[PDB]
Amino acid sequence: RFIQWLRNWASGRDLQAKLQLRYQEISKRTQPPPKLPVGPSHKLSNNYYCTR
Amino acid sequence: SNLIEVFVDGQSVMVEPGTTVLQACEKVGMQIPRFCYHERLSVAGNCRMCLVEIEKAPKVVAACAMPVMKGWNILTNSEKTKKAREGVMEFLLANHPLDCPICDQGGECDLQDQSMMFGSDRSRFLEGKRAVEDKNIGPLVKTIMTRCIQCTRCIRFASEIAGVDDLGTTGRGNDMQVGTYIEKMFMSELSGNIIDICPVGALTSKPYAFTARPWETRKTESIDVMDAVG
Ligand code: SF4
Ligand code: SF4
Ligand code: FES
Repeated sequence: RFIQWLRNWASGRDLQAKLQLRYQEISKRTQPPPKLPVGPSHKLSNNYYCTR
Repeated sequence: SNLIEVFVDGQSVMVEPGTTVLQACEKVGMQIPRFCYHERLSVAGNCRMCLVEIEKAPKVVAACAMPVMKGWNILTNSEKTKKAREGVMEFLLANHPLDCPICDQGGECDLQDQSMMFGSDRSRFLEGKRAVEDKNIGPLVKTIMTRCIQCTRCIRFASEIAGVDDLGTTGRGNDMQVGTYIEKMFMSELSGNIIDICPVGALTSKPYAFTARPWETRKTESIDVMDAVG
């Protein structure tokens, strides 16, 4: 349209990096339930005080 | 004269010939952990928390009830003593329920000021936790006998200073209990003065019961006047 290219003659032409993320391709939600790994020598039979 | 220089962590001190390892190590400004011991009581040893690794010996002894021979090296911090003070105070922290939101000695119990400094980090038990029942004795001693780590400290007090022969030990092995077999009340002089001696919060005060936690008070010393002895 004719109001479009006047934005494209002024200050270059971007058309994609809008100042809103309000449109699509903003991350909406995330589904899965989380579970945390328990790693750093939390286990037994060697993990043992007076060493740490 | 009448002394032995014992190198407590390699440092000389002269005690009487016939004192204890506990009083020797407490003389040089140290604390070994104390459960089955009291100065104002007799001496037993059935908690087995004080365990020091004596030098020139493969074994470990307990500092409560043994004399001191010719001058040893009482090796307090070792790489084996900390394999013992961690060791004993992992068992007795298992067969015990999850109180202290509601345990009324919740700011001063000796499973709570030993367990940060000494001892382990996590648990591996991982199910169990026997649960005995309680009773009532008098209208002064709020009574949860579940916690009751059986340090035999209230028990000897009946044979000690308060001469009322009332309490005993009922049971065998894992299952023993402390309270009176029959439902006889226990009240005389000094009868409310056991709830200081019980080193965990298994015994507490009946009127004081649910009021406030002990980190909010302001301790100011004074004298009571209700008797002539002060
Ligand atoms: S009242 Fe509990 S802590 Fe005190 S001596 Fe008896 S069993 Fe041990
Ligand atoms: S008496 Fe000791 S073990 Fe029992 S709830 Fe209080 S701190 Fe925990
Ligand atoms: S502290 Fe009483 S026996 Fe070790």
